[PDB]
Amino acid sequence: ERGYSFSLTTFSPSGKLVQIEYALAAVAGGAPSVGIKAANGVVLATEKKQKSILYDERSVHKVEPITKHIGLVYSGMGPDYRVLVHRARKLAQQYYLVYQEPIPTAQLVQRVASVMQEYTQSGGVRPFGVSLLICGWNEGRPYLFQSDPSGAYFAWKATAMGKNYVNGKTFLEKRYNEDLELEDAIHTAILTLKESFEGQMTEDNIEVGICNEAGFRRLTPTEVKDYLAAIA
Amino acid sequence: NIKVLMATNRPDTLDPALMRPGRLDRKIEFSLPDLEGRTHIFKIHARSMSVERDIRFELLARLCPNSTGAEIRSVCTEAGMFAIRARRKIATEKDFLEAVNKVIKSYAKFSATPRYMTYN
Amino acid sequence: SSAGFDRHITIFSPEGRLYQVEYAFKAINQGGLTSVAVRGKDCAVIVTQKKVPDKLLDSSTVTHLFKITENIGCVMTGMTADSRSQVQRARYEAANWKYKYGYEIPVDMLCKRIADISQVYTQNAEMRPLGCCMILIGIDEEQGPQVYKCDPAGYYCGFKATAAGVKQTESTSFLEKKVKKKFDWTFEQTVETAITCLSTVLSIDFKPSEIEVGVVTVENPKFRILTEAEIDAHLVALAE
Amino acid sequence: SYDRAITVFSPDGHLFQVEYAQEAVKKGSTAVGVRGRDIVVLGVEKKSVAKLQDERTVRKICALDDNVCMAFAGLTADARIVINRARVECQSHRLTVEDPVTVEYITRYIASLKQRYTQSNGRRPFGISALIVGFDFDGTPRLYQTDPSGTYHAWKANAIGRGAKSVREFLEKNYTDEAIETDDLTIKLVIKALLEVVQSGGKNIELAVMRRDQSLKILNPEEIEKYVAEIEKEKEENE
Amino acid sequence: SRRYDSRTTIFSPEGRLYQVEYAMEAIGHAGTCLGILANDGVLLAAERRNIHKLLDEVFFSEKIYKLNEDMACSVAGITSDANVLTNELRLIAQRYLLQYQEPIPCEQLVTALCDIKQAYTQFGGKRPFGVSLLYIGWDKHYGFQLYQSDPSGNYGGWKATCIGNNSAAAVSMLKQDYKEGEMTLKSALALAIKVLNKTMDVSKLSAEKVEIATLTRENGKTVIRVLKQKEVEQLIKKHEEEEAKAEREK
Amino acid sequence: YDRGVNTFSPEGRLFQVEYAIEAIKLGSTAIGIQTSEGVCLAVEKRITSPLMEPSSIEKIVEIDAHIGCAMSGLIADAKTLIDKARVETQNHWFTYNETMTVESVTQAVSNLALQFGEEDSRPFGVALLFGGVDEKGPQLFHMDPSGTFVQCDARAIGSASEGAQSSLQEVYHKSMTLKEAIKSSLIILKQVMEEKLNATNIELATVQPGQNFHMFTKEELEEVIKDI
Amino acid sequence: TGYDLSASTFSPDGRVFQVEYAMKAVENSSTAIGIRCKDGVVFGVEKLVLSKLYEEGSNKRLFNVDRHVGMAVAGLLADARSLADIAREEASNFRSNFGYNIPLKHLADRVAMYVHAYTLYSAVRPFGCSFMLGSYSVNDGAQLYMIDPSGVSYGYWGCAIGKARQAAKTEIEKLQMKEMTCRDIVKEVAKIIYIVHDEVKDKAFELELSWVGELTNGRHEIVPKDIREEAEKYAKESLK
Amino acid sequence: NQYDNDVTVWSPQGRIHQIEYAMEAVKQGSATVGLKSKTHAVLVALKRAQSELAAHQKKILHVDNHIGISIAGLTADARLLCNFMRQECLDSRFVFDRPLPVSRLVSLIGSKTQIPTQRYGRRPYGVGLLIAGYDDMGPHIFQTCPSANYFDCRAMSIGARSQSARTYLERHMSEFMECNLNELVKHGLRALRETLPAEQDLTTKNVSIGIVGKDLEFTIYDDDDVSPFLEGLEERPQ
Amino acid sequence: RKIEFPLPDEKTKKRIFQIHTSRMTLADDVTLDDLIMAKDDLSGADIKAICTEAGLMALRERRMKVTNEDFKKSKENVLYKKQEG
Repeated sequence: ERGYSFSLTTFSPSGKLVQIEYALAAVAGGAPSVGIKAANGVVLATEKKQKSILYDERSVHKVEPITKHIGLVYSGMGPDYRVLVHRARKLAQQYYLVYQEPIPTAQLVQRVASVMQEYTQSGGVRPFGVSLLICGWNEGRPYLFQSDPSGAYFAWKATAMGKNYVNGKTFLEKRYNEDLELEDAIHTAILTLKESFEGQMTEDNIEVGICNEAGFRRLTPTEVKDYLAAIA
Repeated sequence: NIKVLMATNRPDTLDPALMRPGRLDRKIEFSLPDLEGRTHIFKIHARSMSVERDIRFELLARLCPNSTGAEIRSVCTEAGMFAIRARRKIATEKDFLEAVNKVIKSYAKFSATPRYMTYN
Repeated sequence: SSAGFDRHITIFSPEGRLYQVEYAFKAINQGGLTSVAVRGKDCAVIVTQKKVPDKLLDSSTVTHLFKITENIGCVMTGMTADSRSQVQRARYEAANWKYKYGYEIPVDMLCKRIADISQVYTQNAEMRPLGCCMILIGIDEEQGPQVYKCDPAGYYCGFKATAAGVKQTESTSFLEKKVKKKFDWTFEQTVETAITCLSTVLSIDFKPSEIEVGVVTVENPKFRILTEAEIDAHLVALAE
Repeated sequence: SYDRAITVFSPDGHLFQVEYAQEAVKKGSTAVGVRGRDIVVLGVEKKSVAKLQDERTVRKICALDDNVCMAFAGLTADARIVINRARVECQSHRLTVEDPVTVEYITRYIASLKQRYTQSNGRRPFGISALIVGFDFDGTPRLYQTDPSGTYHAWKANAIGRGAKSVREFLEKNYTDEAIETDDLTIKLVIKALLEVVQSGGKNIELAVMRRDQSLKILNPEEIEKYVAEIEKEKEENE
Repeated sequence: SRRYDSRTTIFSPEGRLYQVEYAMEAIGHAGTCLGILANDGVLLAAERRNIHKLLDEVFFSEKIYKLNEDMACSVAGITSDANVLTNELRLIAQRYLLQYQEPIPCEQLVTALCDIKQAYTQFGGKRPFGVSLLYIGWDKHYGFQLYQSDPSGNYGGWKATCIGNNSAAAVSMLKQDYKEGEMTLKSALALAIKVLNKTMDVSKLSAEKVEIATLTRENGKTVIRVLKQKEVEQLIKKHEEEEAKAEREK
Repeated sequence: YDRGVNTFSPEGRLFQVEYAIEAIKLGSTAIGIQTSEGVCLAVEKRITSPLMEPSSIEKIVEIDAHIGCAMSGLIADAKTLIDKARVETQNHWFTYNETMTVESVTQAVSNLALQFGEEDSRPFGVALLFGGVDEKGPQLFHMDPSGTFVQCDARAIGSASEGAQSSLQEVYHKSMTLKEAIKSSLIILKQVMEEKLNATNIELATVQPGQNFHMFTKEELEEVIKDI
Repeated sequence: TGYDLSASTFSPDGRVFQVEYAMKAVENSSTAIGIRCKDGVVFGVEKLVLSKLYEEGSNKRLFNVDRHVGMAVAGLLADARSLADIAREEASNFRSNFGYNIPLKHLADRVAMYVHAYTLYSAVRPFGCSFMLGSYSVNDGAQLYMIDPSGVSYGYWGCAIGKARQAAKTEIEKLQMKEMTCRDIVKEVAKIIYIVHDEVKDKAFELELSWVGELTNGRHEIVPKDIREEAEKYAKESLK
Repeated sequence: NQYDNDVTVWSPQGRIHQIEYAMEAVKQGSATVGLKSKTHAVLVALKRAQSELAAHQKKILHVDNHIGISIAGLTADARLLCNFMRQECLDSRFVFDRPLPVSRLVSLIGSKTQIPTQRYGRRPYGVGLLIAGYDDMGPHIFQTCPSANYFDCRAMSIGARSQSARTYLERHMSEFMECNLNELVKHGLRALRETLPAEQDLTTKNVSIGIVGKDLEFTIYDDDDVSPFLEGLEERPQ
Repeated sequence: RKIEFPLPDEKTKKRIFQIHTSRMTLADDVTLDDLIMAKDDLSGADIKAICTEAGLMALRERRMKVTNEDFKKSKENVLYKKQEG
C-alpha cells in the first residue's frame, strides 16, 4: 500500500520478544479448551458460552475439519482464527494436488507454523492471537499437536489452553493417563472442561469432536447432550 | 530612567524577547569575529611585549577564521608561553603561529565552539 | 495499561487487548440510530428510523435500507461513509459469487467474506478499521429466514433477534424479555414487536413517516421495503 | 519495499553514519602493511585467538585474484560481502580486457560500491576499512586503503584499527630509505612495527607477503619467531 | 508514518550495532549445545527444554535437524525461526546437489546461510534472525568439521564450542580438559556427559534431559547415528562410576 | 525531532539542502579565475601525513578534452557526478557530432542535483567548479548542492571562501592575462593554507583554445612557485 | 496529544480528528448555495473582490463535469479542481462504456467513494473540498446532491456551503420548491446572496450564477449575467 | 508545532502549514512584474547576482513560440516544471498540429503540482510562475502558487517586497489597457523601481524584459537591447 | 590548557612500577618487566595496587618480602579484578 514494511516486533533490552508475550497474554484471555489423545483417536473439546439467550449456536462452529480426517480448534480470538483456518484449507490442497495423497498432520503443523512464524516478522502486522490444537489419524497412530503465536509447535499427550490452563494442566497431569478408550477420553475431557465452567453445561455450551482412525466425525448435540448427562 | 542594557546567549527566552517589541528597542548583535577587527584584537597585544620588526599582523590575521576574541588573545600570549619555556628572549610570529595552527586545530579538533549552533 | 504506540495503531497492549477495535465499537455511537432485526417463523423484519433535521433534506435518499441482491437485504448503522463503502463490496462479492459459482449466494457466506475483509482491515497496521456495523437478512433452502450481524472486528455472527447501535444495550435486554416465552411468531406479531421493542426504548410513539421497515417472507422471497400506507396500517394496527 | 532515508545530513554539516560508523573501524583488529620496492608485506594483529581452537576460518587476509591481496579492519561480517562482490567484479574484468586487474580499478570498485551503499534508501553503511595491496602488471607495487566514505587513498604504509595514531605515528620513525633496502628488513620491519602494537607474543601476529610474481604466501609460525629473535637480539645490540 | 518506525538497522551513538547485541542476548537464553574434538566421529549435545511428562516424543529428534546425507545442525533460541533457516538451508544444499551432482561442502553452505542473516542485518528495517546454530558433517577435502553461527553472520570453525550462555563455563571446562586427537568415542562421550553433568545445574544428569547425536564416517554410508536412551543410561552410570572413582583422591 | 527529510523550514527553505551547504565549509579550498585567454584553476590537496603518497589524490579530473573540472567537500560524492557527467557529454557527441557546450553540462547535472526522497536519499554534498572553452569563449562555472547554477568570473569555495573572495575582488580586473593569474592564485593559496607551500601541496589546471592540451604535469609547478 | 496527527487513528471518544479538521477547513471559505425547482437546478456562488485582484471570470468555482452535470465548489480550491478532473474522467468512462448519459446517483457514488477512499490511509490526507451537483434529464428529473469532505453524499432540495452557511440556509425554507419556475428562482437566489455576507467584512464582491434544467434543454451553462441582469435590479431594491 | 511536520497533517485551525512555508519560499525570491494591455503582454523581472564578479542569475526563460514564464523562488524545480512545460507544449504541437492556448496549459500545472501536495513524503514546488502568451483571444497574465491556485489577473507581482509594486499598479490599472509597447514597458518597470530601496539604481545590467505579441514572437532582452528601453525615465522623488 | 592524559606505555609502566616495589622487598625470582611486559592497558593505580595483594599473604605470613610465585599467582586476583570486575 505504501511499502512501509518495517517490523514493529523488535527485541527488548533483555532480549524478549514483546509482542509474542503480549499475544500469549491475549491467548490467556481466551476461552478454555482441552484435547486428549487416547489409544485409538483424539478427542478435542471446546467451551462455547453464548453471551445471551438471544444467540444461535447452530451458526458458528468451533471444531472445524480440515480434511476428512483432520480437526482443528483454538483458544484465542476467532477473527484471527478463521484466516489461518482458510489458509490451512487452501494449504492442504496443494499437497493433495501434487502428491495425490491425504496430507499428514505432521506436515500441516510444519507448514502452518511456517506461515505463522514467517508472519511474525513481515511488514507491519501484529501476530495472530490464536493457539491451535490440531488432531488427526494418519498412518495408524493418531496425533495431537499444538501451535502458538510464537510459531512453535509441540506434541502433547493431553493438553489444555485458554483460561485456567494450569488448573486443567495439573488436572490432566494425574487424571489423564497411560491409555483409555475413545469414550473414556470424552469423560475426562468433559470433566476438565467442567473444571472452569458456569453452573450448567448443556449441548449448547460444549462442542466436542473426535477423530476415528477410519475418519473424522464432528459430533452432534444429540450425543453431546447424551454424554454430559452423566455430569462428565 | 535607567533605560536598560541586556546581554544573553540564545534567542529564547521568548516571552521577554516577544515582550521587548512590546516595550524595548534596539536589537543589535556581536561582534563576533571579523576579517579586520582581529587585527585590533591582535593590536590589543600591540603595545604589549615589544613587537619584532618583522612580525606581521595580516599574515596571522588571514589565517584565523571564526576567532572571536578569547583564544586569539591567548594565541598571541602562547608565544610567551613557549618563549619563557624555550628561553626565547622575544617572540617571532613564526614561533607561536607554529603553536597557533596547533592551538587552533588542537582545540578545534574536539571543540569548534559552534556559536552559530548555540542560538540556533 | 499502555506501552509504546498501542494507543494509536492496532498492536497489542501489555494486558492482551488492542484499543483500536474497542474504539471502533463506539465508533457506531455517533450515528444516533436504533435498528432491530427479528426472525419470525417464515419471515424476518428489519426496522430502522431516520432523522430529518431539515425540511430541505429528502426522504428518498437517507434510507439506510440497502438492497444487496434480489434475495438479500441489509441495513446499516455506524458512520455513513464506512457503511456505504461496505455496501459496494457486498454487492460486488455477491455478483462474483453469481459469476463464479452459478447459483445464488447464501446469506451465511457473504458475512464470512465481509468479516474476512474487515479482518484484513484490522490485521494490517496502517489502515483504518472501518467503524460501521453490518446487519443482513435473507432466505435459505429449508433453513427459513436468517439474520446476521457483522461488527467491525471481523466475525460473522447471527442470531434469533439481534440489535446493535446506540441504544441497543437496553434493547437486547428487552428482547431477552420478549423472546424467551411460549409465544410463536406470526407476521404481524413480528412487525408489532419490531415497533414496540423500539417504542419501549425511545418512548415517543410517533408518526409512520419515521421508521423504515424492510421485510422478507417466504411467499415471495424478494427483499421488499414497505410503503408508508401499510406501515401506517401496522402502526395503528398495534394500537388497541 | 523499504523506502526510508537512513543516512541524512546533520545540521553541523556531517553525515552521521559515515563519520560515526568509523568507530566500528576503531574497535576492531589492527592491521598494518608496508610496500617494499620488490616484495610487499601486510599483516593482521590483535587476533585475540582462543589458542586451543581452529584458525583457518578466522583467516582475514584473502585474495580476489592472485594479483591482489586483501586486509581489513572492523567487523568481518560486512566485509565478507564486499570481498565476494569484489571478486565477482574482478573476474568479469578478466572476461573483458585481457590484462589482469589493476589494483586502482578494484579500489575504485569497492569505493564506488560503498559510496552508493551509503547513498541509497534503507541501507546501513558499511563499517569497514580495508587495504588492497598488489604488485600489478608491469611489476610495479602499490597500495590503497578504503574508507566507509568510499575514498580510496594511496599510502606508502598502513595503520588501521585500534591505535592507528600509534602505529601511524611510529612509521614516521620507520620511513628512512634504508628501510627497506632488503626484504628481510621489510618483514622484520613490519613485525618490529607490530611490537608497538598489541601484545606481540608471537601468537596473534599473522603476516603474509607477495613476491611480485608469486601467489601470496601465508607464512607459518616458523620465521616469525626468528624475526622476533633477530629483533630482540637487535634490541640487545641497541645498548 | 515514519514516527511509528522502530529503526532496527541504524548504528547507535556509542560504537556498536544496537540490535545485534539484543539479538545475542536472546541466544543467551533457553539453549545448550556443544560438540567435541573427535576423530572417526563427531558428536552433538542437546538439553531438553520441555522435560514434562506430557509430551509425545514422536518427532524422533528434538534439537537435531538432519539436512543432508552427511550433515546436521543444532537449533538454539527461537525455534521456529530456525524452522525457517533449515528449510532455506536444506534447499540451498539440495540445489547445490542439483547443479553439480556432488555433495555440498560445509563452508559455502555456512556462508550461503550467513549472507541471508547478514542480509537482514544490513538493510530492511527488519527484525533480525535470532538463532545461533551449530554445524557438523563430513566432506571430501577436510574430513570432519564444526562451525558456529551468529545473528551478525560471522562464522567460526571450532573443535569444541559454546551454546549458549551457560556454555561459557563449558568453554572453561573444555580448555581445562583439553586434548589433541583422542576419539576413542567413549572418551569423547565421557567428556561430553561430564561437561553436561557439571555445567547443567540439575544433579545426576537424568537420562531424559540430555540428547546425543553422533556421526560416524562409513564408506559409503556416512551414518548420522542418533542414539536412544538405552545406550545413554549405561554411559551415565559409567560417568558416575568415574566420579566415584576420581573423588577417592581426597 | 528527526523529521520528514523533504520538509520546508519556517523561513522557509529545504532543511536538508541548508544543512548540505554547511558541509562545503569544512572541505578544502579552491580558486577559479576566468581569463580572456583561457581558464586557470587552483586547489589544495591537504596532505594529512607523510605516510600518504601525494600525487594519487584527485581534485581536478578533466571531463572532456575541452571541459575541466574542480571538486570539493566529500570527494566520493563528487566521483559519481563526474562519471555520469562524462556520459552525458559523450551522449551529446554521439547524437550530435559536436562538442557539448560548457553551459549545458551543468544543466545536465543540476537537473538531478535534487532527486532525493523515498519513492520516485540525501542530497549531494559537493560544490563543483566547471571550466572549459566552448565556442562562446572560456567559461568558468559553479554549481552547488541546491542546483542553483550561475556563471562566476572568479569564484572561491570552501573554508577559505570568505577571505579568498574578499581578498580576490581587490586583485582582479577585466583584462587579466594567464601567467599573471597563475601567480595571482598562489599568493592567495599560500595565505590560506596551513602547510608550507611546495611541490606536493597544490595543483594547477589550465585550458585554452590555443594552449591545449595542456593538462597538469609536475616540474611546471616548480617553476611556478619559484617565481614568488 | 498524538490522536489528531494521523488520519488512520481513532480518538478515545470515538471520532476521527483529521476528518473533523477537514470539515471546518471548508468553514472558512465563502458562501455558495444551491436550490432546485420543479424543472431545473439553480446555482449561485458569491465571489470575493477586495481591490484589484483578478480579471472578471478568473478561477470560477462553477465547473462543468458532464454535458448535463456541474459543480459548485467551496473550500480549498486545488483539490476541488482535482475532483473536477476525476469526476470528469468518471463521466468519460460511463459515457464510453455503457452508451448513455451518466445518472447523478452513480456519479455521486463513484466520486464519494474516492473522497472516502482518501480517509483510510496515512498515505494521503482527507480532502478539504465540498461541492454541489446539479442535473436534469427528462427521464430523471432534477436532482441535487451534496458531498462533504467526509464522504457522505445525499440529497437536498437546497443547500449552502461557506462561512455564512446557517444564515444563508435559514431563508431557503421561505421559498417554495414545488411550484416555482427556475426563471424566478434565479433572482430568488440573488436576493439573499446579495443579502447574506454583509459588506462590513469584505468591501466588495461579485456574483456567479449557473443554471441547468428544462429551459436550457439538458445542457448546463452559465447564464449570461448581463442578460436580463435580474440580480442587482432586485437587490438594490431589497435593502429596505 | 508537532503538526508542522508533514504535508499530510491538517491543522486544528484548518491551514496546512507546508503550503504556508512554501509561500514563504515564494516571497524570498526577487521581484518581478507582469502586466498586460489588450494587444500585448509584458513581464519584467529583476535579477539579483550573488557577488560583484558573479553574473546575475537570470529569471525569464523562453518556453514556447508564444508562452513565456517568469520565476521566483527555487531554481531546480523551475527547471522541473520548465521541462514538463516544454513537453506538454510539444505534445499537443506534435499531435494536433496547432499551438496550445494558455488557459488549458495551466490546469496541467495545477494537476501536476497537486499530487506532490497530498501524498506522504512529497514536498510542494517552490515556484513563482508568471505565465504569459497568446491564445486566439489575446494576452493572458497568470500566476501560480505552491498550493496550485492559478489566478487570471490583469497585473500581479510576486517576490520580495512586491506589495509596493501592487500599490503602484492599482492607481494605473485604469490606464494600463490602451497604450502600446514603449510606454507599457516603462509602466512595467516603474513597479520594479518601487520594489527597490530609493538610494541605488535601477541599473542596466540587471533588468530583463519579455514581451509577447501578435506580430511579435516571445523575446527576452538582456541589458543591451534593454538599454534602449531604460533611457528617458523620471527621477525618483526626494 | 586542557591536559591530555596518555595511557601508560610499556616502559612507563616499568618507570612507574619500581617506585612502589622500591620499598617492598622482592624475592630473588621477582622481575618487574616480564609481568607488566605481557600485561596490556593497565592503570597506574592498579600497577600500584597490584603490590597490595602480596601485602596480604606475605603479611598473613608476616613476611617483609614479596614473592613473585605469589605475585604472579596473586596478580590473577587483581587480573580477576580487572577481568571479571
